[PDB]
Amino acid sequence: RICFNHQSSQPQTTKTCSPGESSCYNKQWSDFRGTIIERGCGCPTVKPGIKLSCCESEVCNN
Repeated sequence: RICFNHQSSQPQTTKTCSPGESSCYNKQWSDFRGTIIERGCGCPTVKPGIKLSCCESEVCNN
């Protein structure tokens, strides 16, 4: 599995996930700084007030 791992609108970067990892994630939240979009490997645990979208296909978390 290969996922995008860049933040919000910075230039696109990818990451090779560790063996057996099948998902990619896209997290989104706002803080005092702005609207943040985090991307990477896996499907992390759902935490209050943060939007989480998980997908299982190559570079699916744009």
